[PDB]
Amino acid sequence: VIESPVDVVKELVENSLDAKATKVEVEIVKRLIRVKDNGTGIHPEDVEKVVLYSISSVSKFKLRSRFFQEKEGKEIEVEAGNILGTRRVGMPVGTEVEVRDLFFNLPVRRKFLKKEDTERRKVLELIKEYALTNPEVEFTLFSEGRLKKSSLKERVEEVFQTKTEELYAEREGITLRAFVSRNQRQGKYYVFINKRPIQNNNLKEFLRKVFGYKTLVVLYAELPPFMVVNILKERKFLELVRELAGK
Ligand code: NA
Ligand code: NA
Repeated sequence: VIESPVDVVKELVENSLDAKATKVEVEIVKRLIRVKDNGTGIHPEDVEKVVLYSISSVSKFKLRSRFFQEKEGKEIEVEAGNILGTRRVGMPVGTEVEVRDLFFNLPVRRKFLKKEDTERRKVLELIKEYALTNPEVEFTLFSEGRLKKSSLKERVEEVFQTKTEELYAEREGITLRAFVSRNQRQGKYYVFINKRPIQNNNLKEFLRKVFGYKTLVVLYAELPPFMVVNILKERKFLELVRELAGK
């Protein structure tokens, strides 16, 4: 399930969000993964139990959590799934997790790990997907320096460092919004159907044709009862995408 550091930060950030956090701070060094949390935190009683929620606790793992109605907070150090110890720790309400030397104990899986720059790009892409999906949540990413963005509405412009034209179209159940910037050096086409990102190549080429190439297109779709690769009732969706590319 883990296989690489982007899957670690994915599990930890997903947990942070389920914990109702409005601020997520991710740090990587290429090896440390650290996810700091704004959320409800974990009862001291439950910290051991949740360390055996989080497995990926088998690589050199440390977690501290303070529950929002508790005043202390609790830290547990485990190594390759073996608890090394615990201590009570002063800290703000929330959760911090440090992963540190992923697959130190499993050399063959450690040798599956890519170049450090590749893993850095996978993490960066994941964090910007979470940001583009959650405008109301602050996100921060530390690689060596700082990546940083706050509560917003159009954070598309912050993420992609460009101004954008906003387009809106709605028909039957389908609601979709686009953010487009036409001068780009390279075209980049991002699609989110509901909150889930869609990597489909055919759809991206349809956006290349309908909004033109060498353009940034960020598409947000909302539909109620559909599948998710994913299927829907396609013709009306696609001619809606054409319709709002007609501004
Ligand atoms: Na958590
Ligand atoms: Na400890």
